[PDB]
Amino acid sequence: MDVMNRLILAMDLMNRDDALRVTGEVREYIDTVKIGYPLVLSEGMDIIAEFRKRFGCRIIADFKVADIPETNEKICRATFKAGADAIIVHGFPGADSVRACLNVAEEMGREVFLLTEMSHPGAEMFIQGAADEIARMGVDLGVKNYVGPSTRPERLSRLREIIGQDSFLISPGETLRFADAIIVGRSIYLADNPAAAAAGIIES
Amino acid sequence: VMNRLILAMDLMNRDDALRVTGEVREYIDTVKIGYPLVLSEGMDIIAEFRKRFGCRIIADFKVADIPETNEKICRATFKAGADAIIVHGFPGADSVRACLNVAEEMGREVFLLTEMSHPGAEMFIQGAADEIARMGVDLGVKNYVGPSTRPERLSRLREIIGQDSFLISPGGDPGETLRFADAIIVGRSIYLADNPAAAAAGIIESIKDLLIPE
Ligand SMILES: Nc1ccn([C@@H]2O[C@H](COP(=O)(O)O)[C@@H](O)[C@H]2O)c(=O)n1
Ligand SMILES: Nc1ccn([C@@H]2O[C@H](COP(=O)(O)O)[C@@H](O)[C@H]2O)c(=O)n1
Repeated sequence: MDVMNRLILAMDLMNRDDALRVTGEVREYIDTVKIGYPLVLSEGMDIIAEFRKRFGCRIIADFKVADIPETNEKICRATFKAGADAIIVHGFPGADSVRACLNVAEEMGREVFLLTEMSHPGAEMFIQGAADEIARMGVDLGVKNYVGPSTRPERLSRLREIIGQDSFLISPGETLRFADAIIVGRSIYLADNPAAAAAGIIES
Repeated sequence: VMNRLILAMDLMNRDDALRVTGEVREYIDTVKIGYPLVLSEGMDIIAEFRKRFGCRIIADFKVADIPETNEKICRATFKAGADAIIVHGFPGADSVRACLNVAEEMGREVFLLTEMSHPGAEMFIQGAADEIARMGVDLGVKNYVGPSTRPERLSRLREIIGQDSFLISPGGDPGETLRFADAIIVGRSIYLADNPAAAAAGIIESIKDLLIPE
């Protein structure tokens, strides 16, 4: 439950070469990488084992699983079989959909992160209003890992009060007052010098 | 579209999926595929369905990310050959619009998922269903995918989206479903049948007897 330097690289690139280049350059500073469907749909799910075998990265699949229970189970099993250490799941489809993911994780010895809220434009339409109930639902389903919205620390304070001191929270300095790790993408992966960018961030 | 019947190819092994789809091709030309098959076999399987059978493919990916990422998922998906992609409306208007913009650029289609009917859907989705469908109408969404249960829910959805929108829904069927949906989605009853082709052929006959206007 410990992320190296409390810094997670959000690898949102879709090209294998740039993805691997950047990951290899920041491995002396970061050991946890979050990847999404753009990369895996473009390069194949086998890229996950590549990240792990090549660099020893812990991999969080940010797939925002949001289907019915039976399908969620299949997606999680396929993702864990490919090597993901954790998978991010939506809470809006309800408790049984989340439970299906948690069960595959228990069975396979992996982890599920519950997405409690989103902060992009439009998230205020339906997600914002359900966020507190979704976080509380997570606590009651035994969820121990949460992903918070890209927002000001004040709001993470509220989420932290709901999930408790023992849960693990990750979110896109002040943020680290409430989150266990911060997620950084572009400022690192588009940098001409990814290593220097990561090293600078860790300076805090 | 062909025969108002869409095949839900939910099997995870490449062999059976390709086999079954090929056997029913005479009656069905539109197939819906989800993440399990794609993540296990690769996105290349989409081009395979299209190149080999001339199938129209609907990627049931229920896209639910932020606008920028939704754009990339859609682009990756249409590039692989999908004719349309299913997108969640709960994340909001901007996330749905990002998908519509990529579909517009590439000449493809977006299907908005407005509600679900599985256990737990009542916690947050059910209460937002009508508002999400109306959001779709406001965004100019023209294709919708309905829930799997309760035809009383289809009549409501049809009422909100209007007669000019296209609606596909899982399954007194097929008659019951086609009273509101333009096409029915059928999976197990076809792909688990001993003679898939026979199952599809049968279903198509029933639909023929309905004499559905427009
Ligand atoms: N509006 C936004 C933008 C980005 N993010 C998250 O932050 C991560 C990294 O973002 P950056 O590339 O902008 O640093 C993304 O992968 C995404 O999960 C978010 O949660 N909301
Ligand atoms: N419980 C279920 C079962 C199936 N379905 C939908 O109906 C499609 C085909 O279902 P059948 O196999 O039951 O005909 C599935 O691919 C899925 O999208 C659902 O929404 N809820």
